[PDB]
Amino acid sequence: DSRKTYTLTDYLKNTYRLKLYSLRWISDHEYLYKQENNILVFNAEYGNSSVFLENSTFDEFGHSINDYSISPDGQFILLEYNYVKQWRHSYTASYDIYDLNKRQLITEERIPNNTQWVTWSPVGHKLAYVWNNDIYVKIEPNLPSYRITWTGKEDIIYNGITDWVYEEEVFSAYSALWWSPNGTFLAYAQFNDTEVPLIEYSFYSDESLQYPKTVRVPYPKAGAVNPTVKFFVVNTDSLSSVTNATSIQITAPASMLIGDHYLCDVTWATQERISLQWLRRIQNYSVMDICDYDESSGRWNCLVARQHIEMSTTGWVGRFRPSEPHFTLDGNSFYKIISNEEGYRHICYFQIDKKDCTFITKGTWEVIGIEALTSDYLYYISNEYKGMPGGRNLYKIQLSDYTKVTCLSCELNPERCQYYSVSFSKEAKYYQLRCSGPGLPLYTLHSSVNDKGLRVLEDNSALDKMLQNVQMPSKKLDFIILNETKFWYQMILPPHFDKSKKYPLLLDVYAGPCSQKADTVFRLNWATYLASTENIIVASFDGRGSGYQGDKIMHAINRRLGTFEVEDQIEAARQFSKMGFVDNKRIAIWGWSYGGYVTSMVLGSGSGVFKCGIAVAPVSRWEYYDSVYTERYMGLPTPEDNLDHYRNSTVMSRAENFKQVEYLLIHGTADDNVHFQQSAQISKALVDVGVDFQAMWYTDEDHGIASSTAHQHIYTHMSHFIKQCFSLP
Amino acid sequence: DSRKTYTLTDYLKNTYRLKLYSLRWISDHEYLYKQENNILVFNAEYGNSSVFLENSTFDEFGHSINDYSISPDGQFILLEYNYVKQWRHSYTASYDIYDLNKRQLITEERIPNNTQWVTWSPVGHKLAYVWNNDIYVKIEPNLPSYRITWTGKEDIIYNGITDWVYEEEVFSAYSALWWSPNGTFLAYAQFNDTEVPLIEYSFYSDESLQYPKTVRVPYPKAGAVNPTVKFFVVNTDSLSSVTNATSIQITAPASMLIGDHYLCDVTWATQERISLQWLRRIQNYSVMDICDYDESSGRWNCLVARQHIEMSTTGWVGRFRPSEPHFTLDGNSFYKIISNEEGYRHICYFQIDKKDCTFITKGTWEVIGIEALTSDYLYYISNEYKGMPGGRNLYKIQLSDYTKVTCLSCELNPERCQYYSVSFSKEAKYYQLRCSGPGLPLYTLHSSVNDKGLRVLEDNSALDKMLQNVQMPSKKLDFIILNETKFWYQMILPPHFDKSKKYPLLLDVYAGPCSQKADTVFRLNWATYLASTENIIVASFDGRGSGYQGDKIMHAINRRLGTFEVEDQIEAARQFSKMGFVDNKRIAIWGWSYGGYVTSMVLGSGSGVFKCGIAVAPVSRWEYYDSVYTERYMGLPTPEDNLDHYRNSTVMSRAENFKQVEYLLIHGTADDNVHFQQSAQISKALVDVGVDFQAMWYTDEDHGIASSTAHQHIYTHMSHFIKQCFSLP
Ligand SMILES: O=C([C@@H]1C[C@H](N2CCN(c3cc(C(F)(F)F)nc4ccccc34)CC2)CN1)N1CCSC1
Ligand SMILES: O=C([C@@H]1C[C@H](N2CCN(c3cc(C(F)(F)F)nc4ccccc34)CC2)CN1)N1CCSC1
Ligand SMILES: *[C@@H]1O[C@H](CO)[C@@H](O[C@@H]2O[C@H](CO)[C@@H](O)[C@H](O)[C@H]2NC(C)=O)[C@H](O)[C@H]1NC(C)=O
Ligand SMILES: *[C@@H]1O[C@H](CO)[C@@H](O[C@@H]2O[C@H](CO)[C@@H](O)[C@H](O)[C@H]2NC(C)=O)[C@H](O)[C@H]1NC(C)=O
Ligand SMILES: *[C@@H]1O[C@H](CO)[C@@H](O[C@@H]2O[C@H](CO)[C@@H](O)[C@H](O)[C@H]2NC(C)=O)[C@H](O)[C@H]1NC(C)=O
Ligand SMILES: *[C@@H]1O[C@H](CO)[C@@H](O[C@@H]2O[C@H](CO)[C@@H](O)[C@H](O)[C@H]2NC(C)=O)[C@H](O)[C@H]1NC(C)=O
Ligand SMILES: *[C@@H]1O[C@H](CO)[C@@H](O[C@@H]2O[C@H](CO)[C@@H](O)[C@H](O)[C@H]2NC(C)=O)[C@H](O)[C@H]1NC(C)=O
Ligand SMILES: *[C@@H]1O[C@H](CO)[C@@H](O)[C@H](O)[C@H]1NC(C)=O
Ligand SMILES: *[C@@H]1O[C@H](CO)[C@@H](O)[C@H](O)[C@H]1NC(C)=O
Ligand SMILES: *[C@@H]1O[C@H](CO)[C@@H](O)[C@H](O)[C@H]1NC(C)=O
Ligand SMILES: *[C@@H]1O[C@H](CO)[C@@H](O)[C@H](O)[C@H]1NC(C)=O
Ligand SMILES: *[C@@H]1O[C@H](CO)[C@@H](O)[C@H](O)[C@H]1NC(C)=O
Ligand SMILES: *[C@@H]1O[C@H](CO)[C@@H](O)[C@H](O)[C@H]1NC(C)=O
Ligand SMILES: *[C@@H]1O[C@H](CO)[C@@H](O)[C@H](O)[C@H]1NC(C)=O
Repeated sequence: DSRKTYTLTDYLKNTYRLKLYSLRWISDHEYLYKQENNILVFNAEYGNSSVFLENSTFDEFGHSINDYSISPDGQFILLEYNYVKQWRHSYTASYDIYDLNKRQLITEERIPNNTQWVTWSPVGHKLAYVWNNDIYVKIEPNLPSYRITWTGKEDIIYNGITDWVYEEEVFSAYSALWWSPNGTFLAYAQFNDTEVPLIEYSFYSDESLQYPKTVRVPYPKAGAVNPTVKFFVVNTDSLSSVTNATSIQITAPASMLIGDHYLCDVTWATQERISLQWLRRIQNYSVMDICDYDESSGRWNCLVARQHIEMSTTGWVGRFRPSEPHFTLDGNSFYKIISNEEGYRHICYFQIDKKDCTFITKGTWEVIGIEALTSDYLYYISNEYKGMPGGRNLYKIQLSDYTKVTCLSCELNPERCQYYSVSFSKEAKYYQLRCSGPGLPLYTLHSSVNDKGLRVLEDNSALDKMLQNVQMPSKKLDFIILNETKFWYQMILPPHFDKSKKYPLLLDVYAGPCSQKADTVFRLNWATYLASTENIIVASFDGRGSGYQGDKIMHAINRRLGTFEVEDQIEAARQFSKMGFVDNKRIAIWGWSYGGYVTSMVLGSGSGVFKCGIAVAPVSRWEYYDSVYTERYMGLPTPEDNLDHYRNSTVMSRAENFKQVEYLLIHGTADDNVHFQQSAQISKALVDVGVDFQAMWYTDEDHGIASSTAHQHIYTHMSHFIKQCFSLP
Repeated sequence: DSRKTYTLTDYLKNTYRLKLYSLRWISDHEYLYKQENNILVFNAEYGNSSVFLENSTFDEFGHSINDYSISPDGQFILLEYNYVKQWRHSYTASYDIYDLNKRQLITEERIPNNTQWVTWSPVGHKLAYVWNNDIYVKIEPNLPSYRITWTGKEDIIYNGITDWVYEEEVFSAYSALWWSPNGTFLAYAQFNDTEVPLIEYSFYSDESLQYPKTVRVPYPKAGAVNPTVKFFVVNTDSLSSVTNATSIQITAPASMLIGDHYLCDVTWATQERISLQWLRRIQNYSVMDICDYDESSGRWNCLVARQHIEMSTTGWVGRFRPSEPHFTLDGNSFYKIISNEEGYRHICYFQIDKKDCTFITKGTWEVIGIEALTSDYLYYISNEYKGMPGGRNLYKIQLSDYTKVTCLSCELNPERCQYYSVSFSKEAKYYQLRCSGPGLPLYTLHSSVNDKGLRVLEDNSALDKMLQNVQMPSKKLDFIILNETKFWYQMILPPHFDKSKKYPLLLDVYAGPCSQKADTVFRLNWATYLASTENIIVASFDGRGSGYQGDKIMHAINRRLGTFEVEDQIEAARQFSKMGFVDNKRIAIWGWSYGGYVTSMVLGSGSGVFKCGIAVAPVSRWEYYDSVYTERYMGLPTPEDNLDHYRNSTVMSRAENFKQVEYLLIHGTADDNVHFQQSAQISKALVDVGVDFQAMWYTDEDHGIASSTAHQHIYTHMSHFIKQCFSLP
């Protein structure tokens, strides 16, 4: 073979680019798609298009447009510019509204600058936005706003938006407002961070900044004071009739009010029925209320006969939180993924006023998500196919006959496609399938009426051609047996892989609770280069604590982070040695985030298995990480709860053992998530026992170390480190 | 040669210690010397001693005693404990006073905890101390203290102590209190930092600290708002229990009050005469006031006819600040080191009420300091001897006949001893000479009347014996000529140095204004180990900007930091690389603090001379460093003054040029002096141009990186880096 390899520069410079097909459904029949900067509208049934918005229309706008969104009625477009990222989901921007009829910009009563969130109503063209921590509503795009809240206060009171921990850990979103289905009501949460302690760290900014700024963020670490929450619903139809429309509070159940709790789900069921899920700070007890608008009293009442309890004896509730309900049209019943009697997550069907649900799926595999629901069918994604927990397929279950389950994606191309997600049109008339591996991504359109393939949207044939002329690595996905249990692993294997030879191995680690690092996804990444160019086998293993394989495995680390998931990585590397193609003198380990923690714990174990390793932005001590995530698995760091294990599971306590390995420690100085503190404490502990190691800080980079320059820099630095570690002198 | 070399562990574990002889003169005849925790009193004439304080007298004290301070009359001893370090000189402590005649601790009216500064009066046993930024006086150690100031406010108003910049850059002391010679009056300064911006940075503390704390220090960077100053004198003999003490203000001269200024010297001339020097923020103009107490008015009057102006056309005033005056017994005249018409610093004799002074010394060499003054002789240290700038000897000049200058140390032992300092007894009847190289330190005692060498106090005989068992490096001190100017260098040369072999060379740099890195001092340091064990030549060079050779050289970098001192290091290395015994493929550079700046500027020069280098806590951009030091050399960073050169002299602008060198960048995260910011901006600039480098932060270490464990870790890591840089294929 004399083809070039996939090199570091190929990775860093995006030589071989995966083609996507990102569409946005605007109705049951049409979607928007961007072609040469034009936004086209496509007819799903026939595949024909027209130009929805010419790439030239905003040449003289005066700013770069970061994103857009069309009002559901297609009458207006929201233009987003001046994008300034905040945390993982949050950002601020400027907004203009463009009238698609008059084909003109709206110049009056503009959405203000530094707006924190904006959303169209689900029908028509009402807008709700949050600015300086208060909610505002515009019935019409050109008319004055109605103020909804007056309590907003920077870093203290948040109306309609989440604080740091709710954004990161509870909602995975910045917005905390929820329009009712036809847009009459606006529901929202209000967060109060008054007594939440602040994390503080320096931000250096451009070199022109003479004094560094101190960034200050309300952030509860494990066992600290949490934000408190309240929930309100306002009738937006009353706004133009009343001076100051009342926000009606819906209070949490008595079973939540006894202690610290969270609001963890808000889902509208009908025009006049809302469901809310609450979670106790000890995250093994959750309560769903189902609340009806009382038209005579103007209030929202939650009948206790409609209250649903969800609890767990072996772990926490949900994968990362209680699952969302999917209501039938009439709002009298719902489906929900919950853990069955054998510990497998399956769809349960509830009547809103009956406490026992009926499971509609079962087996030793799990439902991943419910994707659409029509009067006749529920569509869901699972890992059932071929008993492969790292595969994903779309299924269709007949609501009038649960024995009728059709796999819609399994057989479409079984060699190329074992991992699917899906995007349904507005009332599920059409669906886009996204195949993401093990072959090249493939995007296809389908009609729900007959489940017929309409067309291939994107097959990545250009890329397939380019890759022919490259010595690509291959991927092996398989399992090993420990204590009568299957544990899955993957290997990125060098091209021309020869089982008779001995290769250096890099164990690529995440291993957090419900993680999955062994799967059928096609990836072009650093491991691609390491296998292709450096002849390194890059392996990953899903041990105890990993997800999508039932609660027995997932909850094995309950209250005991930093134990089995760490040991099982070491055991995996031993098993890979036994396999006879691994150079036992050249086994390395690396990971980012939770993976940095595990890497560090492994390097500090004294196992003798690993020559060297790299931790990027690691957790080092559970008391340093946020409350919601940490306590879910660890409970509270108090003498009476779990303090002893909090104190027993730190990186720092294993400092002496790092004498036996080569360690590289890396962290961004402006990481708001895993604070630089965490690595600062590892380095100090290594200094204190006289261990030499390598270190790199990334000025002003956060948890993603994702700026273009820092990304290239970190992977270049890590490559040098691995090459040196593995070099035969 | 089977002798051991001087190893890294030898340096790190202090295997070979220099013996000292630290004495404290208590009168014209006697000194105190700490010996095995016992404090002995010695008679200078005979060399006999008695015990003044047994090592066991405080066996039952309950605390480890940091330090001792015996009152001038020998009646009391101040006991210092609970020492908590603050900045370079500042710290807080607790104090008890032990009555030497009652043989008991004083338990009534104790000095409070967290006392910031304490000092005995110069005669007797009064005390002045600062606590919570206010001054208190105790007339007797068991009596209630009088409160002198009431305006003390943390981080804002400082009475009798310095703020950060005055401590670091003006006074080199935390103390801002000055007793009159017999203790009648107590003069003090008051600093007001109201509008001085704060540097803020994180401190991580022990692992147990859940949230890092933010340190906030009022610290004026270049061009920022400076602290303001006021000066006061209080009569301590007329204090009342009933009414508040009255402090008399002495205001600065009009030529100072017109703009920003500093108080830079306070020196009592007589019991009733005090001199003050003030310096403009533009530090090329200073003025001395000489002020007399008016018994009639109780006021202090500074006659204009007694005002002395000192300015510079080529640079700033004084070496690091205007020099201190040395008054005669009657206070009617004084001697002061000032730059003469050739730019050489010599002793000038002033009459208090005449503008012209008379130079009493002259020549192409410099007086370093005035050490003692009697009616017949002034005693000073200079580098006159053998025309060697890096040598120091003690001289005396006959005040009746300036042609009569006698060297008192030059010929004592010219081979061993070329660098002296001196300590005189109260009326200059005796002196202790401290020889510090080129041979082993030698401490001797002398009587002034006929300059007899009375006795050897400490000759390091023991260490000499040990060192003969070790392959010690030698030192060459010599010069090169640049533009017909002599510039001095030193080389630490490996044992068995062979001029025909080729050695790698490490250039050890400081190169700050008035620095001197080429001298005759004997050192046991990191360089000793590099030469002795690793066979590396360690060179240092004193180029333009360096000290003790006149203003032509010293002021060559005026308004132009990061130019000629940087170029001259490159030029010296260039010249060294053309010597037969130097391997031009293995020349490295390193420096700390100002030396780290210069190392970085050199590595970023694109000279091609250096393979690698290490910068420890470097300055990177002059706008980040403090006002008093920076502006002394650079003026103000405004377009009207010197901003263009502030902007041209940064490390960050040279980032691209690092592509051809190996660089190690190191910095303590709690550096209050050269902020971590400075290195954070270097790393970000290197990342931005895609340059790979090595880095190390030191959690919670300051500018000295001097904790036992951090000191060992840094030197270990640097040694690995150099060894790797110098390893041959
Ligand atoms: O940053 C963090 C944590 C992780 C935590 N993540 C964990 C992964 N997580 C989730 C991942 C995925 C996947 F993958 F299926 F799509 N799906 C989710 C679906 C619903 C909710 C959460 C999901 C989203 C939130 C947020 N902060 N650290 C935790 C310890 S080390 C640093
Ligand atoms: O830390 C600093 C600066 C240096 C500055 N130093 C410079 C050296 N300096 C001085 C050194 C010496 C020597 F030599 F005779 F002993 N003697 C002095 C006699 C009187 C006053 C100052 C002196 C004491 C003050 C304090 N902060 N940086 C400057 C730029 S990089 C970091
Ligand atoms: C809309 O009604 C709210 C609710 O009463 C008003 O907010 C209150 O204002 C008073 C006085 O300023 C405060 O003491 C209360 O604490 C506020 N309550 C809340 C929930 O914010 C608000 O001012 C009204 N807006 C207008 C324009 O009248
Ligand atoms: C959206 O749903 C809301 C809530 O049901 C509707 O508002 C109600 O409309 C009915 C008319 O059939 C009235 O009986 C009630 O007085 C209304 N209730 C409230 C709270 O306003 C609303 O009409 C629906 N909107 C649209 C556009 O269909
Ligand atoms: C320390 O300095 C500040 C000025 O920096 C003084 O505060 C000023 O005092 C004047 C007169 O009383 C006021 O009119 C100003 O408003 C103050 N200025 C600022 C910026 O606050 C303060 O009095 C000084 N303190 C002492 C003890 O001298
Ligand atoms: C220290 O010197 C001061 C200042 O000269 C002395 O105080 C003066 O002493 C004279 C002579 O007795 C008095 O007449 C003056 O009125 C005093 N002046 C002031 C301002 O107090 C003081 O006595 C001396 N102290 C010692 C211990 O010698
Ligand atoms: C102190 O230094 C400043 C700055 O170099 C000198 O001010 C300069 O003086 C002349 C005019 O007399 C011009 O070259 C510049 O316009 C001035 N520069 C600035 C920045 O103002 C000043 O003369 C020096 N003082 C002394 C006594 O030498
Ligand atoms: C697609 O084709 C049909 C004609 O058969 C037409 O009615 C429809 O408007 C077209 N859609 C677009 C988006 O061009
Ligand atoms: C705009 O659209 C046309 C295709 O109709 C294309 O030629 C052009 O590249 C697009 N982008 C521009 C002009 O920036
Ligand atoms: C937020 O909580 C604090 C209690 O710590 C309370 O004083 C304050 O009024 C609350 N503000 C609200 C709910 O707007
Ligand atoms: C929730 O967790 C705590 C700690 O494990 C436990 O004491 C409590 O009983 C748990 N609840 C359930 C339902 O198991
Ligand atoms: C030293 O000896 C003399 C007598 O020769 C005596 O007066 C003096 O006190 C002694 N000094 C000390 C400090 O022991
Ligand atoms: C200093 O602290 C100790 C311990 O708290 C206390 O007992 C003592 O009285 C304090 N000293 C003074 C002078 O206040
Ligand atoms: C002295 O001055 C301070 C404030 O300036 C005052 O509080 C105190 O009472 C005064 N004491 C006397 C005795 O006048």
